[PDB]
Amino acid sequence: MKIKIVPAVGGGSPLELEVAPNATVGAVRTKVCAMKKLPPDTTRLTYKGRALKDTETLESLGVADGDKFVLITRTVG
Repeated sequence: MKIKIVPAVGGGSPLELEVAPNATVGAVRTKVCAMKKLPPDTTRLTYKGRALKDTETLESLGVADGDKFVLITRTVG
């Protein structure tokens, strides 16, 4: 049960963390964002070319061990 999220911070670096996609989208996105110390207010997540959030679980859409999610962050303030 491992997931790899690569932040799109202009040449950013991928980070490995332990999260469950069968729990909540916002929970996972917030967990990875915090680990990288990024702005949660202006942050999005894309999986399989699709944006999830209220979906809660990802198993219904197809959960896999060792998947990869894309983390985006905008510059604001």
